[PDB]
Amino acid sequence: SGTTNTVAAYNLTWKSTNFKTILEWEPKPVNQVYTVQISTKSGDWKSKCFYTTDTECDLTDEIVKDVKQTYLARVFSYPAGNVESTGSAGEPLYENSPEFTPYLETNLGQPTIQSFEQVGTKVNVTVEDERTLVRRNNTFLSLRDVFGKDLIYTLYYWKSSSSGKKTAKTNTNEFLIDVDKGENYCFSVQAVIPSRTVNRKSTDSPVECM
Amino acid sequence: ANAFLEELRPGSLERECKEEQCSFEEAREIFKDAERTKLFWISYSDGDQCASSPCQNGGSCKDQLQSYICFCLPAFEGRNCETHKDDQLICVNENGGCEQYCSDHTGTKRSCRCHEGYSLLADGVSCTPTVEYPCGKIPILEK
Amino acid sequence: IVGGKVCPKGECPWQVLLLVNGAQLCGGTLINTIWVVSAAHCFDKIKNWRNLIAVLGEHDLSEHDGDEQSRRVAQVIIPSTYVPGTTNHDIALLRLHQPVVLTDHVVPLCLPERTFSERTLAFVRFSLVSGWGQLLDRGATALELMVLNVPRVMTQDCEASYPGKITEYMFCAGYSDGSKDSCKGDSGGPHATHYRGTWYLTGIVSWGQGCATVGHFGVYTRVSQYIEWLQKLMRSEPRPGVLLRAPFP
Ligand SMILES: *C[C@@](*)(O)[C@H](CCCNC(N)=[NH2+])NC(=O)[C@H](Cc1ccccc1)NC(=O)[C@@H](Cc1ccccc1)NC(C)=O
Ligand SMILES: *[C@@H]1O[C@H](CO)[C@@H](O)[C@H](O[C@H]2OC[C@@H](O)[C@H](O[C@H]3OC[C@@H](O)[C@H](O)[C@H]3O)[C@H]2O)[C@H]1O
Ligand SMILES: *[C@@H]1O[C@@H](C)[C@@H](O)[C@@H](O)[C@@H]1O
Ligand SMILES: C[N+](C)(C)C
Ligand SMILES: C[N+](C)(C)C
Ligand SMILES: C[N+](C)(C)C
Ligand SMILES: C[N+](C)(C)C
Ligand SMILES: C[N+](C)(C)C
Ligand SMILES: C[N+](C)(C)C
Ligand SMILES: C[N+](C)(C)C
Ligand SMILES: C[N+](C)(C)C
Ligand SMILES: C[N+](C)(C)C
Ligand SMILES: C[N+](C)(C)C
Ligand SMILES: [Ca+2]
Ligand SMILES: [Ca+2]
Ligand SMILES: [Ca+2]
Ligand SMILES: [Ca+2]
Ligand SMILES: [Ca+2]
Ligand SMILES: [Ca+2]
Ligand SMILES: [Ca+2]
Ligand SMILES: [Ca+2]
Ligand SMILES: [Ca+2]
Repeated sequence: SGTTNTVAAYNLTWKSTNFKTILEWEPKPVNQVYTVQISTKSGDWKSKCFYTTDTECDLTDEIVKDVKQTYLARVFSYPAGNVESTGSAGEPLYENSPEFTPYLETNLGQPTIQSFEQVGTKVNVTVEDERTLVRRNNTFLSLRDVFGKDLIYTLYYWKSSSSGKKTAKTNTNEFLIDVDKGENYCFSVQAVIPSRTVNRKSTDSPVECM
Repeated sequence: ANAFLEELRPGSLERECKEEQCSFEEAREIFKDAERTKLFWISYSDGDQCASSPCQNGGSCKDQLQSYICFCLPAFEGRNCETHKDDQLICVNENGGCEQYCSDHTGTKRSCRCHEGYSLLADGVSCTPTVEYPCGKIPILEK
Repeated sequence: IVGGKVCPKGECPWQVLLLVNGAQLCGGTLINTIWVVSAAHCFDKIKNWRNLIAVLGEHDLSEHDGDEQSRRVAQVIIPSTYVPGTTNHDIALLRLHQPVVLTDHVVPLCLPERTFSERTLAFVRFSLVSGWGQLLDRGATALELMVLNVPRVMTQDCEASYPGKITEYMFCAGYSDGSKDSCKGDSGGPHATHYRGTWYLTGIVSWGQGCATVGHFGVYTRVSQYIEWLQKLMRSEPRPGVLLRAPFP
């Protein structure tokens, strides 16, 4: 393609965790640079990542304006060092991304067990309610703030002295479980949005033990 | 970690993996079960990808599995908070902030301009009519 | 217009109605007191040039309410590259015989700078299209001016609707899901785009396969390609003749 002045991007991919949302694509800049646009399905197109050699574009600040909207992005190619040479109609070559709905598709980050507290045969296990990239006024909202009742946590726990695994689930960030006295237990959790069809679960948290 | 004679002692997660760095084998001696050990190890051995301080411009780094996330201050964006929101004041970026027309210039800030029948305000970006019926306004609604 | 609503009187104040021998022909767009932009194809079959009239301030074709201003069209200027019966270069610049009076009901639409149009107006998703043309493909024309908001697509995304048929002098807008479109008799009317409080001319109703057909879009003359051509003509010393071909570019 030594007679073409640009080639269209491809393999456009949404990388999104806790609403930090970056579009990635191919190819590495080869005699060309890129600009991205993003819109909601019925909204205006906004340009981002102007005339960049990057093969990524952070779109977090746009998608957190309404995490329940469905966003479309596209990546334009421009001849390097000659970025206004976009053909007779003013339309550079581009490719379209998949649609992306942040609320339904952003990955849940790996959780952290904040604490556990035992009194006799009962233990509280508390999960950290960590921050997302969604802003409200001047503040970052937590996972619970964003998802409300749609978010649950699951606990995987075991006694070191036994081969079985036990599970529990909570609608909050806290579990109250029964344990045998004199046994050391270990714990891991996962964040889950049961109503999702894809990316329903986070990875397991680090393991914490009595 | 292993020092002479320590391994005569029962394993201890606190002593060996929290107060010290433990190898896979040392963790294995604590948890016994292969799958339990792996579940511990995938996080314990991952490393802190924030250790390289990847978040710029006063951002805050949150470690993940084999990755991190940067929380940026309000004027910044980017994977690493490397982008300042008003660092490409060019006509293709939201019209340069101009209400009507925009021109990029070599070696000067962009300028905003207005259509015939309008004049540019002191703010350097906004336009106001200089005639009774300027183009592109709907007088029956703006009365 | 298919699937639109009545444009309340005065809310589309740059709309022009063209009549030949008192009969409805096409729309147009007022861009100042003497000049109207329309579609070249509106003139392909005219023989009675002296009876070509432009009406400003029109709304309801069944009654004269007094806000209408009627003008003989003194000259129709088309691109030298336009060929009757073919889609490309579907634009005309009309000189009225006497200026209209700007009023609450008669206002010009802004002719944007080309750069602004390509860089900014082209990325406003929706724009208004208006006219007295057919309410359904092959159906009846409208007695009250109709208006519809249509979303724009870039030509790469329209290519499959009209393979090899969308030139750089055209663009697509409308709904591939069907049911809303401009239609026959709306030609020459404005595709008008709002930006930060002001309306600009971005397209001219031109052609389509049927109207409001699934899988297709309306096709509009891409006005950004003609800004300089129109501006030069409006400054030019008038030449004789009712129909004038002027070099393009
Ligand atoms: C003249 C205008 O009033 C009118 C506008 C139609 C807008 N349609 C839409 N779906 N938004 N334009 C025409 O009728 C146009 C005239 C024409 C232009 C170029 C060459 C020949 C004729 N004709 C059509 O739109 C017409 C014919 C057509 C079909 C395919 C491709 C080009 C032209 N369409 C018909 C019949 O469906
Ligand atoms: C240490 O700092 C340097 C910059 O000086 C970063 O490049 C390092 O981060 C890089 O290497 C480790 C990867 O984990 C990381 O990429 C992951 O995390 C960030 C996500 O945006 C990305 O999708 C994911 O692959 C990479 O950026 C940093 O550790
Ligand atoms: C982490 O978060 C960012 C946004 C800044 O507020 C930092 O000061 C903080 O440590
Ligand atoms: C960790 N917590 C006990 C404060 C809830
Ligand atoms: C969407 N939410 C209200 C459940 C948080
Ligand atoms: C506090 N709770 C764990 C009982 C919900
Ligand atoms: C902090 N952590 C997500 C790595 C557990
Ligand atoms: C021409 N008109 C009398 C019908 C209004
Ligand atoms: C014919 N008239 C509408 C100009 C009065
Ligand atoms: C329409 N007009 C000829 C009366 C001006
Ligand atoms: C981003 N774009 C205006 C160059 C298309
Ligand atoms: C008019 N609109 C609802 C299509 C935006
Ligand atoms: C889905 N459809 C556009 C083919 C109707
Ligand atoms: Ca040790
Ligand atoms: Ca040891
Ligand atoms: Ca040991
Ligand atoms: Ca020690
Ligand atoms: Ca200790
Ligand atoms: Ca050992
Ligand atoms: Ca051993
Ligand atoms: Ca890590
Ligand atoms: Ca009337």
